[PDB]
Amino acid sequence: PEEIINLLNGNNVSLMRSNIYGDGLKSSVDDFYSNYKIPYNRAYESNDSSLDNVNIGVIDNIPEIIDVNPYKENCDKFSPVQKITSTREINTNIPWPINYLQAQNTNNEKFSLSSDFVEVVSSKDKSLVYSFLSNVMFYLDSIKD
Amino acid sequence: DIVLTQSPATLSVTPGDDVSLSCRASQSISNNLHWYQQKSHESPRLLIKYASQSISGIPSKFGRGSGTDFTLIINRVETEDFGVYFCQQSDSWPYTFGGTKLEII
Amino acid sequence: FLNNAAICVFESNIYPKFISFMEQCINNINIKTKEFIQKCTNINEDEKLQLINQNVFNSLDFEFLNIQNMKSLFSSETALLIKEETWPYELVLYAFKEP
Amino acid sequence: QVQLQQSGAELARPGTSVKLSCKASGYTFTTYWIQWVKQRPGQGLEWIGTIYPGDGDTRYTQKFKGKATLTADKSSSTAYMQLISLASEDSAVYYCVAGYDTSGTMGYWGQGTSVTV
Amino acid sequence: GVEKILSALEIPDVGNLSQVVVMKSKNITNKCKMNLQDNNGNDIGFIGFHQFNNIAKLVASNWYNRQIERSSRTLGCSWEFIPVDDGWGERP
Amino acid sequence: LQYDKPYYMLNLYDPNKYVDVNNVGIRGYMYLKGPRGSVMTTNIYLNS
Amino acid sequence: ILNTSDSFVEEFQNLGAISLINKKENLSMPIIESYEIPNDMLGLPLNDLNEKLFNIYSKNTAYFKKIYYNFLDQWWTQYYSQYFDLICMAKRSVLAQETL
Amino acid sequence: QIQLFNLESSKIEVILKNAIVYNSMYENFSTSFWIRIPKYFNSISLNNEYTIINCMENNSGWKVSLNYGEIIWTLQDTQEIKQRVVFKYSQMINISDYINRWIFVTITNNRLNNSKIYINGRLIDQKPISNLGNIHASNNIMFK
Ligand SMILES: [Mg+2]
Repeated sequence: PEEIINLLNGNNVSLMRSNIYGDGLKSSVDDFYSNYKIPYNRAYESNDSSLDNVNIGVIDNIPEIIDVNPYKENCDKFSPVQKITSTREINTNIPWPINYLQAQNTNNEKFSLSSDFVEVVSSKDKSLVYSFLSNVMFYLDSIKD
Repeated sequence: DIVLTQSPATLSVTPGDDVSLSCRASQSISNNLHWYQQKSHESPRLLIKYASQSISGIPSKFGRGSGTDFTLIINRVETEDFGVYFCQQSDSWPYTFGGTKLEII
Repeated sequence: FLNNAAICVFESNIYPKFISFMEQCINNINIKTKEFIQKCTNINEDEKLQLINQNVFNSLDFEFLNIQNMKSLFSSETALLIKEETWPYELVLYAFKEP
Repeated sequence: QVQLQQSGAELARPGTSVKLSCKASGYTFTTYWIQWVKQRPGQGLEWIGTIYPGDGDTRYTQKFKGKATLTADKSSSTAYMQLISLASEDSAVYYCVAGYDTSGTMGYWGQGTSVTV
Repeated sequence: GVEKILSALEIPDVGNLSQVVVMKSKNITNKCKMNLQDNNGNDIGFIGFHQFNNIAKLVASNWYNRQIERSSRTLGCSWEFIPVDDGWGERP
Repeated sequence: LQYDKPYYMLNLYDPNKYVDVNNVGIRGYMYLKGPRGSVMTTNIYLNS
Repeated sequence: ILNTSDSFVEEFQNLGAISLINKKENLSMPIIESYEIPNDMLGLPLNDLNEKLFNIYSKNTAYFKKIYYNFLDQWWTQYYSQYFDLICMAKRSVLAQETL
Repeated sequence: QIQLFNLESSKIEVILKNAIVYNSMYENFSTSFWIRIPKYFNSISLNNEYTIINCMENNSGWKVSLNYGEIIWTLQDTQEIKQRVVFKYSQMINISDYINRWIFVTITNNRLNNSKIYINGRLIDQKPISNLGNIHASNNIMFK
């Protein structure tokens, strides 16, 4: 993950830990927008058609290159690019959206729907899954007996 | 810079005759040329503004030319029309002049 | 819902600041243009007045907000394909006479 | 109506300096270029320079660069020309003028200042 | 082939060829459709285009008849008639 | 839309193509040819 | 998001759309080129001044369009990115509830 | 389909009934019409706003004006506080849906919230007119 949200409580104990993954692109803290000067000149004055000048017939009539006169040094040494993925670990007392999202997943075969996020994440079972399906829970309650 | 060649240097005119004063510009100045009359001990007076435009109550017998060739027509030279006539350009900043002397025969 | 919310944000939060920056710009441009036209030597005052009135910029010259273009931003090809593949039509019988 | 009044010192010694003035009235002093013309006694006109008092735009001829210095006071409707390092060639009648339709032309004339070095 | 390549023929030389066109106005009402029909009232198909090698030839195709109206696949047989106007006024 | 009126053609799938005729006759065909080109007056309009 | 109230809908109505995101203020004002007019036109005549003022006028309009596009790109990069994040997270929530 | 030229005799006047002329601060109202604006060819049309529909009386009322690629709606109260909304279409485009084509224009005016301009049934722009006072429209509507 790009960073990890640690949701704590008043007593500062980890209730839950959620993952947030980055795009993988390189980052720049330079803030391009603040330093960019909009050009006055040279750009003052784009159809959905670019390959019109490609004529398949004439291209198909060009014979293949047979007698190749090679250029000796035509390539470079291929340098692979490596990337170390850094992970931040940030704490919070107010749950993040990713916290509520993760609270809606359970690996438990037998679970129960609840509309109380704090009870779900602090469950002593822990078989409670956070859900906002109010009508579904109401109907499930109505037939509980 | 712009040079205004004016001809003739001096002229003698019978009262009641047509005359032309030639003002030649070394560069094209469109109509940005202006004609002035200066009498004895007096400051010059604007005759016709631009190539051909009437000014206040100046005699209605002036104004002609464009480009590099300009001419000051005078339809009926009278006795008071003696004096030095100048043309000036307002196109380039040099702001040059010329000179001609209208005398009466 | 969230696309409309983002466009509402552009209308309510970004466009006003763009407008303020633009009037700040056009005031300077108008002042410079008026002073330059008054500086002109080879025209009279009537020409100065009409030329100033000719090349003034008002708030309408930069009111580019087009909400329909904003909405059509998300009208991508893929959205069209999804719409035509998920419309409720389960059977549409057609019949005609070929030669 | 428009009127231009010039004073000048009108008498000076070679090597000294002098400052001619030109008061304008009847129009908006900051909307017309004001130019100065030198006329030696009996000779023709000789353009010196022009000032725009709206923002103090000077433009001179190459012959009167260091000789003439043109200034203008916005608050007093006065245009000044300063002639320094006076020689015998500067003894002439000096006019301060401004046009009425084409700002470059001379339409309305000042009374002139006759200086003698 | 279902794609019938259209051609421009001499007026006295048409004979018994398929020429009867049924016009359709689809929404302004700029969108125009042209269903071709022979002299027996049968459908030849809407008039659009089809790719033959490099050239996209004008074609009467009954495949358009198999497509629901307003579907994207019907945009190939949709046409716009442009007459000379004094509001546009370029050189004809 | 009127009868007996000449109309240049536009195809809504490829607006940048115009109808052209390769050859007159039964052996000929008509096809969409591009580009249309641009008509312009500077600082006023630049259209297809 | 805006869950502190008893009803999210009324809170959204009250606080506007901007309240849905965390980074409210991200806009950077682009730097302008200070406006100048060329000095060779002071002595130009009437007709030959007007049609080049026309070119400068069209230039200024194009510059205005460019500034508007700068603001649009800022909106898409800084603001709509968070809203698309919200779109994807809400869709994942829908999928999780459907799985339940 | 009515054609109006730039001539004084090419004009249409509507004398409204005294009970339908607008004089209020709260009454919302709307307008709609199909307009075909030819392409602009001359540079004299650049920055030249000209009114086509006029319902102004002593600088109070509403007007529909045109400019280079601009359809302008102008509201103005009796206090000379005025608000303008615009629809802008560019002439620098391959194929335009507005140049010399019939356009369905609709302007709605809510005296409490906004004045909105729609083109071809789609919302295009809006401006807050809630800061406008009393508006006294014209006894007649002028098309010229
Ligand atoms: Mg095909």
